[PDB]
Amino acid sequence: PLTLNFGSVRLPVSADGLLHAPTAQQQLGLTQSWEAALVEHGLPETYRDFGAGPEAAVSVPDFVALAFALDTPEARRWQKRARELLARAMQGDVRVAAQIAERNPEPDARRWLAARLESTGARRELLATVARHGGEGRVYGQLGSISNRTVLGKVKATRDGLTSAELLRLAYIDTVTARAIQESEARGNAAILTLHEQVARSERQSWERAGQVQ
Amino acid sequence: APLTLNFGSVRLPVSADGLLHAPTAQQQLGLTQSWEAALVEHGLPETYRDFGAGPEAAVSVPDFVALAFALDTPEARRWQKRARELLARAMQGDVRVAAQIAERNPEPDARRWLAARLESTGARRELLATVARHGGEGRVYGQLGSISNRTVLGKDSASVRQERGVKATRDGLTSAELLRLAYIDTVTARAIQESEARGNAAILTLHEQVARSERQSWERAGQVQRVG
Repeated sequence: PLTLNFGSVRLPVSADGLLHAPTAQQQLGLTQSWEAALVEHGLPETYRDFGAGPEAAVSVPDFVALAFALDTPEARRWQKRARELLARAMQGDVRVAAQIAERNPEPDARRWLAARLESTGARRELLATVARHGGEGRVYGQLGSISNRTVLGKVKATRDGLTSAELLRLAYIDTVTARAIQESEARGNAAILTLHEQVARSERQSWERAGQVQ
Repeated sequence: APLTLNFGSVRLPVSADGLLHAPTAQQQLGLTQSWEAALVEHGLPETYRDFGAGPEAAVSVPDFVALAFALDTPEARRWQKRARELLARAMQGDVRVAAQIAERNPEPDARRWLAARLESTGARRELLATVARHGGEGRVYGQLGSISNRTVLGKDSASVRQERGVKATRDGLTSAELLRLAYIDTVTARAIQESEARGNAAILTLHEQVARSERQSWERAGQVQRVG
C-alpha cells in the first residue's frame, strides 16, 4: 500500500505511479460519478491494486488537468499550490527541493541528488577559481565540454542525464583542476584549459588501466 | 556583473535580490502596453534594479506568476502550463526538478543545508555489493575501508579520530575528503566489474592501486612531495 504524501494529503498510488481515483475525487471535490467524469474530462478507464482489489486509477498529470478544469474550493487549493510552487521553484527555495526529494519512493533517487549537488558544488568552485585566474568568454563552456567528453567517453542540463557514478567522477575532476589552478597560479584560458584537460586525461587513463583483465 | 534566472529554456535577467527585468517579463507574458500602463492596470509595485545596463523597471517572481495567471495571452498560457507540468513532477518527487531549484539558489549554505538533509551518494554501498558479487566476504569490507582511509587521511581511522577529537570519523572529514573517498569507492566498483576480479585478495590489490592512484592525483595537483 504505497502513498504520495503531498503535505497533509496522503494520496494512495499504484506501482506505476497512478492515483486512486476515489481519493482523487474527494481531494478535488468531484461528487460526479467517476464513469461520468472519465467521459466529460476525456480520461481513460483503468484499474490498479491499492489493497481492496482492483479500483479506478488516474495519472498525476490527468489529476492536475482536473484540478485546473474544475472550480470547487478543493480544485482551487490545488491551483493555488501550483502557483506558489512555480513562484518558489523560480526563487530557488531549497525547502521545496527537500520536500520534493523526500516525496520520491526510491531512496536511490535522493542518492542521485547528493551526487548531482556535489557536481554543482565542484563546478561552482572551479568557475569561481577560473574567474579569479583571468578566465574569460568561452572558457566556462570549454571546461564543461572536456569534463563531459572524459566521463561520458564521447553541461548543467547534460548532468541531469548522467548517473550518480558519472557525476562523482565529474565532481572529482573539477575539484582537482581547481586545486591545480590554485597551486600553479596558472593564468588565462589557454593555460587553464591545458591544465583541466591534463587532469581529465590522467583520471580516464587511470580508470582504463585499473579495468584491464589481469 | 549580469545575473540570469534559468527556468528550463527561459533565461530571465535577475537582480541580486531576485527581482525580474520587467521588459523581458513583458514579452514573456505577451504584455503589449508600456510597463507604466501595466503597473496601474494590475496594481504592481514601481521597482528599479541595475541588471547590468543601469536603472530599469523590475517585477518580483510572485508578481510575475500572478500576472501569468491573470493574463490570457498565448505567452501567459505557456507559463500556466509550466506550473501544471511542475506540480505533476513535484507530486512524483522528481529529483531532477529538486536539483534545478537548488541550483537556482546561489547561497552556498542553502546547498549545504539541503545536501545535509539528503542521504549519501551510495558509492560505499555499491562497492560492498560488487565485492560480494565477485566472491568476497570477511573483514575484506573493513579492509577496503582501512586501505582508503590510509591513502586519503594519511593514517588509520582511529589515528584520525584522536588527532581531530571526533567519536565517528565522518564528523571529522572535510567536503574534499568525503568526495575523494566516494570517488575511490566509485572507481574501484567499475574496475572490479571490468577486470572481472574474483576473491578477497584480487579485490583488495585493485582497491590499493586505485586509492594510491587517487592520492598521487591529489598530491600532484597540490605539487606535494610526500615522504613515505
